[PDB]
Formats: sequence, C-alpha cells, structure tokens
Amino acid sequence: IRFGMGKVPCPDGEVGYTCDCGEKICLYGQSCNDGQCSGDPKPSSEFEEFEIDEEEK
Amino acid sequence: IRFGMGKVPCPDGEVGYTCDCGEKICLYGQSCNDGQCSGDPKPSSEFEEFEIDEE
Amino acid sequence: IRFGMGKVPCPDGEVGYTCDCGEKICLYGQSCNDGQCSGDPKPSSEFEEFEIDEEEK
Amino acid sequence: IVEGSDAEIGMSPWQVMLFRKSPQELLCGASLISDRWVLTAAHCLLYPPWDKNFIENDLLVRIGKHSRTRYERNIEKISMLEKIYIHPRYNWRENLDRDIALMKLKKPVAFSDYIHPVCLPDRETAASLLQAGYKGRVTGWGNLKETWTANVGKGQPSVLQVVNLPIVERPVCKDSTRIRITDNMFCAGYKPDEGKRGDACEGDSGGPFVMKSPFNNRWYQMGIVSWGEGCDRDGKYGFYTHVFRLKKWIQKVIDQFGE
Amino acid sequence: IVEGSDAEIGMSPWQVMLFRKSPQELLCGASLISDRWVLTAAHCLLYPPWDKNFIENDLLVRIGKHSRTRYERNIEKISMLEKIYIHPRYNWRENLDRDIALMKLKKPVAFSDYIHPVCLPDRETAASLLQAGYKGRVTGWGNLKETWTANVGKGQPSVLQVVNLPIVERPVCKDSTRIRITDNMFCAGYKPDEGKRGDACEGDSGGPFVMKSPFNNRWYQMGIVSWGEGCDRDGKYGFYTHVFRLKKWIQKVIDQ
Amino acid sequence: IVEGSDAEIGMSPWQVMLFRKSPQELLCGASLISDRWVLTAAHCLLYPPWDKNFIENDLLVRIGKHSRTRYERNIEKISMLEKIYIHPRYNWRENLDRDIALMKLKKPVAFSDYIHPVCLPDRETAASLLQAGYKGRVTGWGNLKETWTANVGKGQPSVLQVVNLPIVERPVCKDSTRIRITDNMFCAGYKPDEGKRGDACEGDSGGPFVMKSPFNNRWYQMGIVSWGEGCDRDGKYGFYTHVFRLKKWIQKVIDQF
Amino acid sequence: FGSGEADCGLRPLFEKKSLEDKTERELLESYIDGR
Amino acid sequence: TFGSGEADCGLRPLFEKKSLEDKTERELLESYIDGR
Amino acid sequence: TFGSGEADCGLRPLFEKKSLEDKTERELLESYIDGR
Repeated sequence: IRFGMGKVPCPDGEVGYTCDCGEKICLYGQSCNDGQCSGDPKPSSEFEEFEIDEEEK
Repeated sequence: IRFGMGKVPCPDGEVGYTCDCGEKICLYGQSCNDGQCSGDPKPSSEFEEFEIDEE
Repeated sequence: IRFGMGKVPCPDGEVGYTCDCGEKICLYGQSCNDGQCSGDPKPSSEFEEFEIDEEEK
Repeated sequence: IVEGSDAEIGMSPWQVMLFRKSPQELLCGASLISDRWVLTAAHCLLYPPWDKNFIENDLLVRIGKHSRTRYERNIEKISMLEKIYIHPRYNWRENLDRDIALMKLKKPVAFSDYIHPVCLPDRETAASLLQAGYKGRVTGWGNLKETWTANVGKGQPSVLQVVNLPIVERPVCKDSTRIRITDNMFCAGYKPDEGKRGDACEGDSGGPFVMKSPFNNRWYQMGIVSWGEGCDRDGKYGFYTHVFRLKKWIQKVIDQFGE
Repeated sequence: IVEGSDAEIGMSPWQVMLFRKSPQELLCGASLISDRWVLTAAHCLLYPPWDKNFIENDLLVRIGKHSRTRYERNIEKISMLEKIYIHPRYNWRENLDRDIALMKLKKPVAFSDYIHPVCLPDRETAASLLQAGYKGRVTGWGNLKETWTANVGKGQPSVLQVVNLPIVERPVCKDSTRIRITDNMFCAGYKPDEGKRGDACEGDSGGPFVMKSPFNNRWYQMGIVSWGEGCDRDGKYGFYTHVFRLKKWIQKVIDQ
Repeated sequence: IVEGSDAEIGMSPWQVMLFRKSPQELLCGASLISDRWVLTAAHCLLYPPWDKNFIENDLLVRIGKHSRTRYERNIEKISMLEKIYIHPRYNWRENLDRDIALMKLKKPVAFSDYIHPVCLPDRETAASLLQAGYKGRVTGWGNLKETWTANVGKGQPSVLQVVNLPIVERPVCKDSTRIRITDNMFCAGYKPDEGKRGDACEGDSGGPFVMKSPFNNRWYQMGIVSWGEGCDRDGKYGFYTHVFRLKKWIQKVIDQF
Repeated sequence: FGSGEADCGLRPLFEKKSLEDKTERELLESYIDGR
Repeated sequence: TFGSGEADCGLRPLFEKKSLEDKTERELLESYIDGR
Repeated sequence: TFGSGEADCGLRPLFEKKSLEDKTERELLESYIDGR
C-alpha cells in the first residue's frame, strides 16, 4: 500500500484507519478538514500486548 | 626488508650484514663510519654450492 | 693480518694488543687516541730465550 | 519497480504473481517458500479502505513467470488456492503492522529451473545480514514509477524488474515518516546523498526482499513489500515486513495445517 | 602497496596474513599452497639486525581476509602453526639470498569461496611466463606510501591492495642496486620513462607475485616480495624470491 | 695477490683454501704437507681483535682448487678437520710471532695430478736457500689491490694468483716497520728502486712462500704469509713465518698428542 | 514431507551452474566492506 | 581420478569458477600475448 | 731413507714428473746466482 498519492482518502471527520487527507497522512485517531489534520494519535488500545492462545500444556 | 630508509642502520666498523649507513648502503664485509661507506665487500654467495659426497 | 689499512681498529687508551691507531701502528701498551700514542710501547725484553722445564713429551 | 532493470530468466524462481480471476489483473507479488505454500503481504487480501476481502476462490497463483502478460505455455505453472491465513494481529489501521499472510495451494507445485523456493532466515543469518548498509534485492512487476506521461501507458513494465536497495537504520526510517513504526518493520532505499536510487511501488507489494548469504551461497527472504509513501520519493523510505520476527507464526500455521 | 587499488572481494584467495599475537601487529603476507602448507619470505621470521626470530608460537595466521583490521567473522580462518621451516642457505647478511620459508599449519584449512590455494610453477610454465615486459600481480596490506617525515599520508590501507607490475630484464635489475643480485631473485617495476608506477612496500613482504597462465587460466606464484630500496622510488625496483628455483626445496620438505 | 698472474693448472698442488661453512666466505690459504696434515697460519684460526677463534667443526678444507669460486666437481676434494693445533707461543698480542698452526684432516686426501704435498725444508736446504736475493713464490686467491675499485674492473681474483718475491735482507725488514721483528720471521718483496713489484694481500694469509732447490728440483716451503703493512706499498715488505725454525714443533706435533 | 527446503535458496540456472546474474556481486560487495 | 592433492589449485571460486574476470586481469594477459 | 714416511713431496705430477717448465720457474733458478 502506497500512501501520499491520495490512493487512500480519509473520510471527513475522525479517520478510523490510517489514511491520507490533503497530502498529509492522518494517523488513526484524528479528524481532517480538507488540507489539515488535527488530533491526538494514541489509539490501537492502551493495554499492552500479551500471549495466551490455545496451546494448553 | 627495505633499505634506504634507515630502518637497518649498522654500527661503525666491519658491517656484518648489508646495512643502510648514512644514505648509502654498505655491503657485507665492508665498513662505514657515518661519513660514507668505505671498504671492499666480502663476498659470500659467489661461491658455487657444493655438498661433500662418497660411500 | 694487514695493518695500516685500519682493519684492526684500536681502542682508545690501554690498547691491549698492537693495533692500528689513526694510521701509525701502536705497539702493545702505547695507548692510542687518534693522534699517535705514548711513543713508548712495552713490555719488552733483551735476554735470549732458553728451555729449563718439562711440558712436552 | 522504480529505477530498475529487466530481470534474467530464472534469477528469481520464487517470485509468484497473485492474479485475480475476474477481472483479470495483477494483484500482488509473492514468494514461494515450499512446494505447497506461498508467502505474501496480508494487505493484498484484506484492506477495507479499498473494499479488499478476497476468498481463496478468487485468486490464482502464477508461478515461474517472467513476462507480465504472456502465457508462458510450458514454463509457468498455475495453482489454485485451497486456503488463506492472514496474521491474526494484522493491524491495517494505525500502521499496517504485521502485514503478512500465507496461502496454501490445492496441489503441490513441481519445481524446475524456473520454480524454486527461497529460504526463510534462520537466526545467525538474520542477525548477520540485517544491518544498516547491507543490500537486499526486490523483484516485481509493479508500476515502473509513481506517475509519468500518458501516451505509452504511464507505466507497467513488460518483464519482471529488479532493484537492489540498502537497509536503512531504524532512527532514519522512524524520522522519515509520522506513521507509528514498529519493530516488525524495516526500511530500505538510498539516502538523498547517494546518486543511486530505486524503490518498490504499487503492484510490487507482497514481493520478496531477498538477500544472498555469503556464509552459504543461499538466498534468504528478509522482508515483504508492505507500505511506503509514493515511490522513489526524495526523503521517504519503503517499509518491508520483518519476516524473521513473524517466522514463529509462519512455522506454526504450516506445522498444524500440513506438515 | 604504493600506487595500488583495493582488490575485489575474493580476487586473491591465496593471500595470507602473518599476525603477531602480542603485541598485535601485521608482520607479513603469505600464500596458501596446500591445505596445510603456507609459504612466506624467510626474513619475516628470521632477521637478526631487527631482533627478529619468531618461534612457531609467536605468530598467528589469518587466511581469507579482505579487510585489514576488522575480524571477518564467518569468512576468515585463523590458524596456528605447528612448525616453521626457513631455507638452509638463507643469506640475510649479504642480500637475503634464498629468502624463502615454509610454515606448517596445525590443521588443514577447509577451502571456501574466499580461501583457495595457488599453483606452484613448473619448468615449462615458469620458462614461458618469466619474461621482461610480462606483468605480474602483487597483493598485500602494507604501507600505501613510503611515508617520509613530512609527507602527510594515511599510511595503512583499509582493504587489501593489488597492483600489476612488469618483470624487468636481469641486467637492469643488476644495474640499479648496489647489492649483489643472484639467480634466486628477479625484479619487477616500471621504468622511469614509462607513465604507470607502483611497487610493494613495508608490510607487503612475503606477499605472492602471481601471473595467470593463458595456457590453462590458472594463477601461478612466481615470486615472494623480498627486499628493495625505499618504496616506489624512481628507478629502483623491488626484488622477489624466485620461487620456481626453490621448488626443489619447497618440495623436499614434503615429497614422497 | 697484488701484481701477480693467473697460475697454470697444477702448478701449486699444495695450495689449499681454508673455507668457512656458514657464512660461506674465503678465510685464508694453506699448504698440504702430507696426506692428512695441512699447515696454515695461526691467526687464520685465532686472532681475538677481529674475534676470530674457530673450531674444527666450523671450517672446511678445499684442496686442489683453481677457480676461486666454482665447485670444481671431479677435481677438488673438500675435507673436514679433526683437530687444530696452534702454537703455544702465538704472540697475537704484539709481535704476531710464531704465527703458525697445523690442522689434521679427518680422512687422508688421495693424491692426484692436482693435489700433492710440498716438502718441508731441512737444516741445510734451508740455509742454502733462505738468503737475501733468492726468489720465492707466493700463491693465493687473495685481493688483487690493497683497496680495489669496482665497475671498470673488480678486486677479488677469478683464478689462483702466482707471484715471485725476493727474500729481503734482515736489517731492511727491521727498518721498514714499527712492529718488532723476530728470528721466527723473515721478509720478502722488491725494494722501491728495483722497479718490479708485487706482494700477497688480504685473503692470502696462511699461503705458502715456496722455493725450488736446484739440488733435486723439489718444492720446499720456506715461509707462510703472516702479516704486513698495507698491500704493495712502496717501502714495506711482507713478513712470512720462518717455517724451517718452527719445524721442530711441527715434526713434534706430527707425532701428535 | 512437503516442506523441507533442502535446496531452498539455490537457483538451478545460477547457483547450481556456477553462474551469477549481473547484479549478484553487488550484494556481496555491500557486505564485506563497511564503506 | 588421481594426481596428487589440490589439482584444482589456482582456480578462484569467485572468478575463474564462474567465468568472471577482475578489472585489471586483462592487463596481465595482454603483455603475455597481444595483437600487433 | 728415513724422514717421516714417503718421499714424493715437492714433485708436481703435472710438471716435474713430466719434465715441464712453468713460466715463472726459470726466474727462480736465475735468482740463485745473478745479481752479484
């Protein structure tokens, strides 16, 4: 996937997935209004990753 | 080994090995005392090899 | 052995053996230091040799 | 591939092309890793922003090709997919993290001079080769450039292109973009100072990033073409999926779903 | 190597490095001739005027190297020596006549893409390749410049250097050095009147002088960097141990 | 030999070359006096100032040579030394008196057309021959000049050199050097005004000064090249050891032990 | 079994034939050098 | 098959063994045998 | 006779035994009288 070429356009408002707006890449968790991206990119869960899976020993 | 660069300088007298004296190179059996190399070379080597044999 | 040439270099002072000084020959004892020597060599003797001891066969 | 050259017949016998049945099109590139398994980048199969959600019954695996269009009558073998496994932690949001997937073939392929697997990095090989400065080779049929003059066709190479690129140091990849860069990705490309250049591009995605081990003369796959900003852009760098880190998973699926 | 260029990766697999244990220092170059036999110049081991007489335990041999300093991990091969064999009639007092010596390795080094033995000459080839004009190849990690106390240079090379030098007709060699020349030696180098220039220098000693036989595309070792006056000086040439002439001895220490 | 000439093949069958093993080099000359006994000068084996002090196992004896360097294959014989007897009165300290030595070969040398012993002089052949004016022959592969120039010529000879020198009158010998003379020595060489010149030189030491008795045509060894001042200097004369005198010692030690 | 890779990484047309593709050496030279 | 030891000596695995020639190699060969 | 063994010394087999005269020889003989 190649960003920057407007191939993945952000929906007006809070982009739910990382994408490009004007020419800037709005990280998941921001809202862009035309040529401008404002927000606080800190999603994708706040809880750290862990291991579990059905590998019962 | 490379001579000419004072890496192998020899002492005064009968230079027991080819050396770099002042600027010149002295030969085995020759001699030098700072101001030039004086004397006649030995030689070794010139003498055709041999090996005493019989049975 | 050849003297005069300088093949037998002389030690400054003492001269334990008849050496070659600057060029003039300096006999045993005649201390050399480039500019000739004491002029007086020695030891020395004038009595005629003789035999009076066993050492041979 | 941008700023590349035509590949040699059989110089990349692992290159696989993901073809869409209908409409016929080149979807992505891929790498043969065994006789019945193909490694590729998950985003090719699943990307909601592009309404992407392929079923194994929607793709064809073309192996041993060279011409981007010619049907290599007795050279290329085409295999159908039996099943697809996209990494369960595929984060297509936020940063395309763990962009990796495995496709099983309904029938094992018969290798040849044109069909041969690439090795997955072991550990020593990984630690030895993955370093700032060492070069890797990318191969693909993807777009020749970002954008060009129409007339001829704006792009699309006629034969597999190939370009060698150096591994760039982490801080640099990180400073080259604002997308949260994870440990499961690395970047490759020439720094603006080097007059040499080149990069992967749209359509090269999924393609391998192979390196050749001096210690044993074998070709190992270090990365998978994942994302980047434009193609061959001054300052930006293309990021490849750090295969060796996902190796644990690759093995797991393979072992439980086959051998 | 004065006026040389960095050698290509693996363009000289026989090149060996004589490394001193402590202090760590590069002593000489050498060349792999059999899986366990290395060849080097005698003066690299025994040269009294420099308090040099290296016992078979004072050195180390790093085979298959390209970089001088760095430790090419799974590429180079560091081997220990079992015994040093210096030529019997080695005349270090007069002109380094018969400046040849062999070193036996504790264990036969497995060959790789970077480690391969060179072929020793034979009467035929030797007689066909050793001619004034014909060029040879010198290789080594020694001084890039003679480095005079004023001429600011970098000195040590970063990577192995290689240089191609033409063999010079005996009389010109004879006529250039005041040192007595012998049949066990031959000189190479560019005549002042020519444009190109280059030569071996301190640190390259022991390095192999090789030529490629166009009769079977193989590299034959014709000489060993022995002695010379200064480095790359106008008119002076470098002297190399005439390997082929000593083949009898080289062979004798082995034979069967 | 300064001012000499190439010798004829076999004209001095007793001329021996004292050769050094390692390094290879010419040490001195000598004379075969028997199938296993060689006579040489003491200083060629012992002379502290130059650090010379050899052992039988470090020297070689090349008998029947001609070319100074070439290994004369089927012609020469190269023997090893068993024991070296030096005179217990070798005065290297001040006089170079009794400068004489004998070496015993490990194995006898088979004589040939090129190897034959010289005769030692008897109490009267000595008396009749050792007389001022009588000429003797000195041979050796030594230096051609005191100090030679290279390039347009060399210094060391190619083939054995021969030269005839007249025995000089005692008083002149004495008045020619500062080095005290003795009865155990004699000097030879032409006087300045005589015109003709020549003299042994470095590398000729230990060489024989032989003469031919008109009484029987035999070649007798009267002297041994010992010391001198320079080489071919106008005014100096070479000093050779008086063999006939030290003979009493030689014959004694020839019965050995 | 299926997965084995006993010959993985060895191209039949090149590695098996002591033949290198044009740019192959460029990787080797990017390795042993350090610049 | 016989001979003695390393018959394949002098043949470099990264050049001769793969039909490759180092830059200056030609320079050597010319001196030996050149055109005119 | 006595002496110390074999009496054949001083006789060059290449000259004396073959009745030949080496160049310089003649000069030594003349020195025993001529001069006075």
